[PDB]
Amino acid sequence: MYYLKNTNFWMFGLFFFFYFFIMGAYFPFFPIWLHDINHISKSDTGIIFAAISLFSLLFQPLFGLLSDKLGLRKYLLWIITGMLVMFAPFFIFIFGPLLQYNILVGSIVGGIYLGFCFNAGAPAVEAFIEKVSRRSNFEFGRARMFGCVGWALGASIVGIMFTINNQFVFWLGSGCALILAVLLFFAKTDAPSSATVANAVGANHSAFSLKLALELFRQPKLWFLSLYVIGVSCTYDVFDQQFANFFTSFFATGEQGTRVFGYVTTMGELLNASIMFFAPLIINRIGGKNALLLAGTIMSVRIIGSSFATSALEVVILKTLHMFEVPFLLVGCFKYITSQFEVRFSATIYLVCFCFFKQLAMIFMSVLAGNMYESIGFQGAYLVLGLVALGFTLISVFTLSGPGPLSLLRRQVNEVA
Ligand SMILES: [Hg+2]
Ligand SMILES: [Hg+2]
Ligand SMILES: [Hg+2]
Ligand SMILES: [Hg+2]
Ligand SMILES: [Hg+2]
Repeated sequence: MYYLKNTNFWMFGLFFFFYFFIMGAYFPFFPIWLHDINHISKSDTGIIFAAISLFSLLFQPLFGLLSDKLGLRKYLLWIITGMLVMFAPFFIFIFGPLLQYNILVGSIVGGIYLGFCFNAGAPAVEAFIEKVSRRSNFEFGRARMFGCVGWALGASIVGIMFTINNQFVFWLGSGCALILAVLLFFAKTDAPSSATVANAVGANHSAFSLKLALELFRQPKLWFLSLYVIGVSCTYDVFDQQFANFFTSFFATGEQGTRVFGYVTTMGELLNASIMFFAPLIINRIGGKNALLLAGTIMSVRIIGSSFATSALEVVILKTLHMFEVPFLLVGCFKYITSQFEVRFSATIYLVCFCFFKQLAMIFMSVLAGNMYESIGFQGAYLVLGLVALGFTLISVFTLSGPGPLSLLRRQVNEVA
C-alpha cells in the first residue's frame, strides 16, 4: 500500500496521464486540421509526415542516448514541457501560417520538431518516469495504466470540441497539458538513498557498440525481419497516417468523421487494453513469428478492405482492426527478437531496425504515397500498398525464424528461469 499514501506515483501518474491527453489531441486530429482547416493538399500533407520521421530518427538517438546519463535529474523532460507549453501559438500562429501560407517545404521543416515532443519525447518520458518509481518504489505498470485513460478520454471530447471549434482545442494543448504537466514538477523527487548512489552500484546499464552491430549485420535472422519491419510496417504506417480524411468523407457532415472518428479510437481502447493484459501467453503459446504473422494478415486485410470501403459503417470496422493488432505487433516484436537473438544485441536491434531503418523507408513511402493518393485516390492508392503489404507477409512466412530451432529449451528461459 505504498501508493494511496505515497506520492510520485500518485503524481508521475498524473503527469503521465495529462500528457497523453495532449496525444488524444495531436496524433488523431492532425490530418483533419491540415486538410479540413488549411485546405492542404494530399501530395503535400504527405511531406509533413515524410518530414517528421527525419526527426523521429534524428532525435530518438540523441534523446534516448542522453536521458540515460541524465539520472533522476529532470532537465530533459522539463525542456520537453517547455514546448507543450507553446502549443497554441505555434500551431495557430506559426505552424499552419507557414504551411497554408504557401511556402511549404521550408516551413513544414520549421515545424517538424514540435513533432519530437511526442515521438522522441513520449519514450523519453515513459523511460525517465520508471526510474522515478524504480527509486521511490512501487511499480509503474499500475502508473502508466493511469496515463492511458487521458488519451482515451482526451480523444472523445476533442472530437467534440474540434467541431464546436477546431481551436479551443489548441488551448487545452497548453493548459490541459503544459502548466499542470510542469506543475507536477514542483512536487518532484531526487537524491539516491538505500541503493545505487552512482550508475553502477545496484542498477546497471544496457549498452551497444560498433562490433555488435557488425555481428548483427552478420546475422541473417536480422535481414529477414529487417524486411518484415521495413516492408510490412513502414508500409502499413502510411495507410494510417492519412486513413482519417478517408474515414471522414463517408459520413453525413464533418461533425461525423470527426465527432465519431474520435468516438471510435476511444471505444477502441478498452478493446485494446483488455486484449493485452491477456495477450502474453496467448503469444508464448502461439509462438512469436506467428504472433507477427498474425499481426500481418490483419493490417493487410485492413489496407485491402479499405480500397473497397463503399460504406461509412465499413470504415468504422475497418478501424477497430487497427488497435486489434498493435498488441501482437508489439508483444510479438518482443517475445520474438529476444527469443532469436542475443541479449547483448537487444537494444542494438532497436536502432538497426526501428530508430533507424523503418523511419527512413517510412520517410519516403509517405511521399510515394503522398503523391499517389492523389493519383488513384485513397482507395486506389490503397489497392496498391495494402497488396504490397500483404505481399511481404506471405514471404515472411518463409523468411522468419522457426518456432522451435535447436536451442529454445537451452538458449531461451528468461521468464521461466
Ligand atoms: Hg490536452
Ligand atoms: Hg515500407
Ligand atoms: Hg495501455
Ligand atoms: Hg512494436
Ligand atoms: Hg536512429
